[PDB]
Amino acid sequence: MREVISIHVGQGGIQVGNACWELFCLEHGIQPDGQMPSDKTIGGGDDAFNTFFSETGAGKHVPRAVFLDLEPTVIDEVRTGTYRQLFHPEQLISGKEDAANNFARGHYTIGKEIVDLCLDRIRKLADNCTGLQGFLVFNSVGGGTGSGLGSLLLERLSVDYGKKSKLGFTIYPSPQVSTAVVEPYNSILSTHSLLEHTDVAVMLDNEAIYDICRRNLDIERPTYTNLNRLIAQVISSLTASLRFDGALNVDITEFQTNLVPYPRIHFMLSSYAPIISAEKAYHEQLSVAEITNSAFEPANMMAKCDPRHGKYMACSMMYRGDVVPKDVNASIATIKTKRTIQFVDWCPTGFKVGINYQPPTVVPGGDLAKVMRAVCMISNSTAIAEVFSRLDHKFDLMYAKRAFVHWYVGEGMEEGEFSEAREDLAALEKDYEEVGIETAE
Amino acid sequence: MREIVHIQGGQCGNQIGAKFWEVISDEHGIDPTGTYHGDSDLQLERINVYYNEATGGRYVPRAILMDLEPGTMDSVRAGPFGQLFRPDNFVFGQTGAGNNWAKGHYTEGAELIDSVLDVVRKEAEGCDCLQGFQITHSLGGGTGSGMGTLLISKVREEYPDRIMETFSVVPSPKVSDTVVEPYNATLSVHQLVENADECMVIDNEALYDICFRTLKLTTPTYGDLNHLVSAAMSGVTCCLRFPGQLNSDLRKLAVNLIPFPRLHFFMIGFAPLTSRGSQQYRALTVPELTQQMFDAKNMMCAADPRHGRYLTASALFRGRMSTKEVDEQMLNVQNKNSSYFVEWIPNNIKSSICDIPPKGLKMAVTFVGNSTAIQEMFKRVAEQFTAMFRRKAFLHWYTGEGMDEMEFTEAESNMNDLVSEYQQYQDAT
Ligand SMILES: [Mg+2]
Repeated sequence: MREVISIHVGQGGIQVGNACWELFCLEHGIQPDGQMPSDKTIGGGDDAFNTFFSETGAGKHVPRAVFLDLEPTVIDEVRTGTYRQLFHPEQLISGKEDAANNFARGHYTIGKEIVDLCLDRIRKLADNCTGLQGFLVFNSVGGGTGSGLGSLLLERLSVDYGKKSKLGFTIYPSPQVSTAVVEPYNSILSTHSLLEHTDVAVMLDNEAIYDICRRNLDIERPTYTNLNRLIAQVISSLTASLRFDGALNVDITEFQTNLVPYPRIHFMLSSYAPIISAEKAYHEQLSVAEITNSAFEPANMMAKCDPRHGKYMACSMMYRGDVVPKDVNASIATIKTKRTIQFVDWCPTGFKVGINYQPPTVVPGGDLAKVMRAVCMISNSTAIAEVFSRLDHKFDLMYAKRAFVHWYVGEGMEEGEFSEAREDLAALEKDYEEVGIETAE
Repeated sequence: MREIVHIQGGQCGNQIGAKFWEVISDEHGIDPTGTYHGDSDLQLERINVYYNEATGGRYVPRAILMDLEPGTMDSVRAGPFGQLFRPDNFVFGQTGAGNNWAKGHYTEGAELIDSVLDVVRKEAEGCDCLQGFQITHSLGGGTGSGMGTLLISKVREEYPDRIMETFSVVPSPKVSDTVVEPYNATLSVHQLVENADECMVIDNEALYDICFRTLKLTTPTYGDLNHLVSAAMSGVTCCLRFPGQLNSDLRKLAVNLIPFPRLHFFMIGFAPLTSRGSQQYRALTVPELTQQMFDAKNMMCAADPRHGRYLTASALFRGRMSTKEVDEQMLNVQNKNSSYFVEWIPNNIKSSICDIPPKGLKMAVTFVGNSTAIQEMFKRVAEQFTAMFRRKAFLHWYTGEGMDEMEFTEAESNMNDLVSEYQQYQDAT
């Protein structure tokens, strides 16, 4: 009735996915094998797990998500891991020789190799599904298939269904921290082929995960376990409406042309809170106002792009748990109140409340403390264009020096893809350039 | 499966790989006999991509023996783990190259290549999705290079998709173990700049310096040295051999290491390196090993990062840590000595981690960065070649092989061209 499905790519990406399905399975508490601890009573009023966990004729409830990546080592760990009763073989599609972070390889070269298997799996699930709203696709501009092969993936999947929503979680090159140097190539080559195949998607950067887990989670020494846990929470709440009763169970498609008013600049930030320790869970109270005012801390901004340097457009503060329409509401007045913040005035307010009544659940072994209320500030501003500009200037020079270009030209891409894709970020620079212009008079 | 093979010639290199497979055996804990005696399937999980099970569980290498005289074949044939081998691969010579490289390249070069490339090819059919293969010789003579030149040409043509990561011994500037070195070397390097996919420099004097100063050892041999290098060359495939929260293969490496294909001569750093007392001076941190990583004294090659500039730099980490540290030291260092970091390569440092370090240690570091400091290396060797080629000193041993001198000019203005090429890339912004 209300389905979504997750797709996983790139090393960090399927790392995220593993964390996620660990999470949801924890949260509905269905045991890793595929059974719930106990029988399910027959009831109505709304869906349940049925969105994602797959009903069998018995205690076998597998996700509705798919793995695809050409670097097949790690995924085997899932193939080995505790959830080897959880998942399902045909759920698993991997490539042996990954891209080597040639975008053009797993996009072009090995792009040709596994696509059809992917699409068949997709047809099996969507055919298995009925009211699948949209598509959860995860990848990374690092684990190279996460850029290339995913690029073809949406490039064709969109042309397959279209009417489904594109739920885009991919990681963005951290501003000064990194993984490689061809990242310019991965990213921008992705981007010009990303945009028109993307509906909307958010940009998760890691350095924020570090700084904030270390200060706010009080973390001393983190890694992808903590990161994947954190994105696990954020996606855990970004879709609760289709999973749990909330006052305004807003929906993705609902989010689509309302958060991203124009068609073009359709990405965003997301600073979840309240992430604190057990020793800050106590020694604190964690007000709605604390999560709320705290929600707009630029230093809390969960992607390393200063909001205060941008002007907000929309903010879908979907809330978990014991939320009051009034209290949050006045907090939103407080958000109108913030002098430092500046909004796409031709969209004076574009707010859209989310009050889901389940407060958050915590993953044992985790660092986040337990609370009563969650916020997701999926918000869109002018600010985020800048780091892009860093990307196209860095890539600008490096590409000017023809660095690495032999690698890509060797695999079947043309140079005008490069300069033209730079025209692509040129245009989007005109977009964040223009939409931020205040309409005259 | 991204499995790979090994091929070794070389007056030393034939010993080197002996130590190498020896080390890998330790990291797979399989008996010398060829059956596993370890404690995790993880050693067996990805075992194949170097090894090969046999009927009955004889576990075997994907190695290829090069030699022009069986002594080494007997030597390693006399080797512990020698029962872990396949008698098939003991492909050697009846003459020896005498290290006139033309001898080992035309004379005996053309003489015994065929049986090698055949059986090797049988190994090629034995490989499901061959990531590559590892060649080993030295870049100053012919005991390895004599034929290994022909190998790189032949297999390179025969497998234009496979990776050719080439380690061969570089003559140190000071000690000339032979005087025909500039000529063998230059003639080879002409080839290797064209045909080899990866190369990392193999000095002896660095290895001495490591053993004597930083190892604090007085008694140098080869075997320890090959321990020190097969440590690294053994580390390189770790992620490729074992899981890693941040993995990168040789394709991701080289493609993430080289701007232009002429730059696959790389320098190497591995650590930690202590004598026994040192641990009771110091302990292990990622920042610590980092503080060794950019050490010229671990810079195991004739090139100086202190004199040249890091065109590229990378870290190979095996262990269990927090990458939140790792990156942090990374960027920290990429600032701290920014000047030796080439400019327009943003984030010219790049990362990795293997969930397991090598055996015995808890954390692993490896550095195969690429400055351009090697220019003094080629400049030197080319210089000596220049002098005696003015003299034609020992041309008669040479032209007796029936080469031309114009080839010497070819590798000559060739190799100079490569040097100046590195000059402009170093001298640019
Ligand atoms: Mg991959």
